[PDB]
Amino acid sequence: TNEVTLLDSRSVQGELGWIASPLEGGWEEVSIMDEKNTPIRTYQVCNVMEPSQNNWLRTDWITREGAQRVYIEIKFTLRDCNSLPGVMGTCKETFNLYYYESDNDKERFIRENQFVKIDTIAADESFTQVDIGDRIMKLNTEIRDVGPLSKKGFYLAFQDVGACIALVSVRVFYKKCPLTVRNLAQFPDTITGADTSSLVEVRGSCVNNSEEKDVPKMYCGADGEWLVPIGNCLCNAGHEERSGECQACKIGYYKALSTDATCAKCPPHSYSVWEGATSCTCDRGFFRADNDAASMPCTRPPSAPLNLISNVNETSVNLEWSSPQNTGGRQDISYNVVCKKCGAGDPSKCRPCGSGVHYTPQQNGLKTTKVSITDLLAHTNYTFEIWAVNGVSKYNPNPDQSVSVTVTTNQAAPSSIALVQAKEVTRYSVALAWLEPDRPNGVILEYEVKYYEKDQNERSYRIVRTAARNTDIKGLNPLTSYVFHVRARTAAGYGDFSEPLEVTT
Amino acid sequence: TNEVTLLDSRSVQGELGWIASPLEGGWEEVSIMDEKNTPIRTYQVCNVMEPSQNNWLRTDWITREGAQRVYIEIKFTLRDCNSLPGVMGTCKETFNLYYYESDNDKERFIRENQFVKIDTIAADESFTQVDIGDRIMKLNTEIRDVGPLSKKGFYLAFQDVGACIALVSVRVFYKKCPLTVRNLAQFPDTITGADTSSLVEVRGSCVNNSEEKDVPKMYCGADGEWLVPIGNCLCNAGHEERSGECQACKIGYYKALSTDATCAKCPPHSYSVWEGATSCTCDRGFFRADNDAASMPCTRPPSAPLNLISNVNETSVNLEWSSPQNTGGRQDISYNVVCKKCGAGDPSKCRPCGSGVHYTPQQNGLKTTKVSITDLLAHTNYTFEIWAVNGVSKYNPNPDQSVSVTVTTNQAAPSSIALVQAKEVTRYSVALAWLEPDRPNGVILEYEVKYYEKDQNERSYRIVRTAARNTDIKGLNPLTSYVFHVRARTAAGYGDFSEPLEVTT
Amino acid sequence: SLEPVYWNSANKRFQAEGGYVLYPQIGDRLDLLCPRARPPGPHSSPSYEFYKLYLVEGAQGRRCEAPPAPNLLLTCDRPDLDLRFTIKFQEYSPNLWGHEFRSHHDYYIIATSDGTREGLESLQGGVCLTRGMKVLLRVGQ
Amino acid sequence: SLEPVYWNSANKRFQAEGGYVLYPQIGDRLDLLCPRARPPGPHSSPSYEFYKLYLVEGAQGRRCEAPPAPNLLLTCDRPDLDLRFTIKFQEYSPNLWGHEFRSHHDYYIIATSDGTREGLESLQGGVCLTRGMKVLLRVGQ
Repeated sequence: TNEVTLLDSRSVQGELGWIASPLEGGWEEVSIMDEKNTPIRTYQVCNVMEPSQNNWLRTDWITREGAQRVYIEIKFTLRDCNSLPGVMGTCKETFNLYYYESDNDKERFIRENQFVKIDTIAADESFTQVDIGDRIMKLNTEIRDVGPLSKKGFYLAFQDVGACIALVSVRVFYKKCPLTVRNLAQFPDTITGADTSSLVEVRGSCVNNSEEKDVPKMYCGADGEWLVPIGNCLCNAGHEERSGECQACKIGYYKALSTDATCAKCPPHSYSVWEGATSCTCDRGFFRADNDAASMPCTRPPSAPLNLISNVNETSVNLEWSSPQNTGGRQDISYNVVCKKCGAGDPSKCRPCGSGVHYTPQQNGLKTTKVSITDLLAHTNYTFEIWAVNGVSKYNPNPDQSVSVTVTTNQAAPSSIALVQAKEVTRYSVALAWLEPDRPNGVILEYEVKYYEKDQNERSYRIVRTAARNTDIKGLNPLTSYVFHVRARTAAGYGDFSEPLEVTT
Repeated sequence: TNEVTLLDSRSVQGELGWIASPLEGGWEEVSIMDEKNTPIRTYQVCNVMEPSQNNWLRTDWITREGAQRVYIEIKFTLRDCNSLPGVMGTCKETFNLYYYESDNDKERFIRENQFVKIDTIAADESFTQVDIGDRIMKLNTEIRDVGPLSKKGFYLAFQDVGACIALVSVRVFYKKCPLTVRNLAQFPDTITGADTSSLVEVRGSCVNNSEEKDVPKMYCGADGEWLVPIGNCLCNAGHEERSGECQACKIGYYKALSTDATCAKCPPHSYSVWEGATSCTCDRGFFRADNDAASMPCTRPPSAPLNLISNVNETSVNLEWSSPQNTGGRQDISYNVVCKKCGAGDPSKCRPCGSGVHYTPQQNGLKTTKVSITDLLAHTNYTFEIWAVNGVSKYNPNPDQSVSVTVTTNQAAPSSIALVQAKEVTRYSVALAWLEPDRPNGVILEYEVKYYEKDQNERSYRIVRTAARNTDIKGLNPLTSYVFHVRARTAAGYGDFSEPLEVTT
Repeated sequence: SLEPVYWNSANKRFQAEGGYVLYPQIGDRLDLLCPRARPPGPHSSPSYEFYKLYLVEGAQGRRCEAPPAPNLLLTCDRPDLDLRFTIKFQEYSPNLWGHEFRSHHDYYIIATSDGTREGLESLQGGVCLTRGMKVLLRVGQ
Repeated sequence: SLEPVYWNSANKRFQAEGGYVLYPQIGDRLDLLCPRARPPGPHSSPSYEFYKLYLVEGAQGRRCEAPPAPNLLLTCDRPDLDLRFTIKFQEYSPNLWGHEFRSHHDYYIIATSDGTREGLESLQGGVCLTRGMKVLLRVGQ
């Protein structure tokens, strides 16, 4: 069922009306009831007692339909000649099959010498009695082929030389490679090659919703089927693998690049797009970077570092801060320092830093958490806004808040605490009380306390930051003498060590 | 000639001695002189007048040699029965071909029902007269195949049913795909598949002097030949394309990477290596860089820039130089500035610049031809060695010479020339004479002269550098008034403009 | 020679004296036709008459009675199409049953259907009796 | 029946009275052998004797004389190998020349070589005369 009929004598319901030499007394046309219980048109001859038989039968012109190799199926029966009255001898058990290529579709006469012999066809089996009821499959079936054919069409001829023979059906056909979709590429119906040692190169076009990555090709063999598939057509961006054509990604699925893998679900914090989307769009408040990959989720905007430590010099100012609380989901974290000059004067409104402010580490977008500003005018009050910048923050709206600190230029550093005192003394905790230093030289913001064990090797100093003038120690072993040192910290500068208080647990 | 014989009755010189039923009066063995004028062993039977013929002939056991599909070539002739005395009727023109698979190589008897019918074979042509002299090719040739075969070997049998027939030769063979080298990969001899619709996947190993880039494979068809070649084996580094195996590069040829292109000749200034070299080695005085490609020639070392212009300030010094004379063949040209402090004091020996000398453009390896050195101590004499560095210069030995200039810190720059004078006045040339400036402040190295036309729009200043105190103008139009300005140039600094001398041609 | 046998009531060669007797020669052809009778041309009848024609032993032919598993020659199913069947009085045939024509014997081509779609499979004298639709065949010695 | 004809001097059936006459029956086979005579087994001769055997018209057979383009049956080239040739007195044969055996006619299998490699192509009585190496064949009526 993979072969196109160029002629089937069984399809003719009126008459074949093929030309025959002689026209009477040789091949003759008669109907039969066939295997399928259907009346068909047949040709027969049985001049077994007559010598020197040369009975020619010739079909109408058959079009090739451009197929260079054509197959000829002949189903025939041979009546056993010794079943006929008088006929004593050896039976003729063969006939000869010929062909003639012609553009002319109305050849008038059988020109014997112009026909080319395909083969002598032999009856595998003969019969002596006609079949009455149900058709038993004892007919002979012989297939031959001819080609390469050059002309528009051709004639088949049969030569009988004295057999008792009936051609039950003649079927002329070509094979063919069927229309199949393999490796996500369409292949059309192609006819078989003229020679068995010759292969047909078949290159078919890919699906409309797919791009050709590798050149697709198939080899249509003589048997009527492809051999080795070479070159695969990968599905386009926003289309997955399917039985037929590349099916688009469903609502809530994306495909950025042409990959063999199926459509992946939208990343966290991303709005669902319509059927057949390239990338899942980000909802309000979230934005994706240009350099950042489509696989990465939408980011969140960064947070400003809550704590800010500031130390001042005669003309320069040093700033330090910790890592941000909410990263957002990006490794590229930068910091932008903005000069304001809003510290000078009581009102809120001020003039911007129009003058050339020089800061040695980086101007804008520093990766390090420490910066140093130089060439600042003395006796004038200043304020700096350390604004955290992410890779997405440019595409994202400007972050609501940025942690800033107001500083002074000419004003010094704070002095040391006159005396410290222990309030409560227990085996687990020791309370500490202290007053503010004699000379503040600025607004007090923090108090740092240091702890170090005596009678043993110098252990790493314990750091406890408290803005309040009172703090309590926690988790200490009994009978361990400890030295406590307090230090006042301001935005204006660095303080000095307090009174060394040696208290035994 | 691509097929292995499992049996040829023509090769037997004594006798075939095949078993026959009946052993006498049926098939019989006789010799003939064949087409090749060679005596061969044949089998024949001609019991055409006798009814109910059932004459069996059976070969000796034939080994498959493990080939599941085997081809059977029978060359035979049919004597026209009506050429025989008395025989009036229709001639038997066929015989039947059978086979029987067996592990047993000595089956005693012909067991008729155990044989399987391959086909009824028909005589395309018959003859009436024996050929006397030269053998005319009018024998019938019929080929059939059997398989897949399961057992060690098999028997062929022929059934005659009353023909006048001679089996001239019987040839049993299998096909095979020959040993061929295509796409620079070896393929071994492979047997044909058991079915016509089945292809054999053949994967052969590549040449010893070649690396497998793509997996090589061929498809051995039923006809005894490969179909589509897939995967090419590229020749190894230091081996070119050839008819057989990958031939190595000749004396004075190299191949760094596995490319389809042939061995290229050694690059300029490179020593010739032995047969089959990866890369042409560089001779004494020339060395190739690790990061640099094998295709690039061996480098020459760079040259130092002959001219050096130096201008001095109160504490800083500016340096400028031109492009090098001999490039060597590399685009990556850098300059290294070396501090010496050898200028201070009369003796040759000195102390190196141990102090932190700051130079704003680059420290070492500057691509620009202009550099500026700052923070140099006043009243102290200095000297800088501008050493040209190439990409190869590290691997290459240290270049013999580097152009250097000695400068002064506190000393002013040179003063201006008091007065200039014209010696000769002609329509083509005007000679110029001048004295050295009143205050030199260093050793005079060059004098720059500027020319500009009056009464017309300002033309580009003519530059003429002369170390001598005399110069002559060339190629000037008559009646053109010109203003001449001289400027004294030293390594210590930049000079001032001289007396404006307005001389008419 | 032998004329086409048209198989409908419109024939009337049936309602004839002796009763439609053909004497075919060895070598003669014969056609039995069931003409359209839909777009009604010549030779067709008032309306399409559904028949099955059997070749019968002559003894049974008289009795107007097909034997079991009869020798069905032609089946006029299709009122749309012209149907035909051709015999040649010869030893070869696309027939696979191995039937044979004794000489000096009588055979009948009979139709035992009443000529209706529902009476089609009838195997015992229908129109064969009714309209006398049978044909005797006496084949040359 | 018919015995193998060994073609060397060692035979001696040649040096016999009547002169080696066979009377083959229609249907009879016949073998002519040129036995090794290298590793010298039975039936072989003193040394290998190089012969060409022709089938001859009988008239020419007597005259010990092959005609031009003769009917060469067997050629004893090879002293290494046993050679043979078989006839069957029958209508079929792997022979393509269309020769025929009149009944009631005399045919001779003769060797006109002197039995030497250099005398091989001789077409006129050699050992046929010398050692009387011919065989008359009178084939059943």
